[PDB]
Amino acid sequence: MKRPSVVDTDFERSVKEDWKYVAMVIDRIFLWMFIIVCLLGTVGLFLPPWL
Amino acid sequence: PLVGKYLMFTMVLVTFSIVTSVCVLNVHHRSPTTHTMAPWVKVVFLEKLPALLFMQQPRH
Repeated sequence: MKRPSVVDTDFERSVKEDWKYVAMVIDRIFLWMFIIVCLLGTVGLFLPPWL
Repeated sequence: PLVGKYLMFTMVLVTFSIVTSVCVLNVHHRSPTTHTMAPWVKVVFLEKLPALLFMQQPRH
């Protein structure tokens, strides 16, 4: 994820947008983590019985 | 039962619609300070696709 190189003069709006991006990044961490866990968990729970 | 099959197919469609609505909500709440729109996104979604769907962005 590449944040746009925007220089926002207002230090109060910029900090908010810094927070708003910190929230967005945290989501993308867990979206990747949960996607991995769900796939591994389901395959790691139902694959052996089929085989 | 045909009614049960039709309801099942409708539920699958509605789940697909939930996923699509999540994606559309993610796209909607984007600003130039957090995402950069690729040129292909422009030329597709703001020029070509709207024409096919009869939308004709006012672009005033």
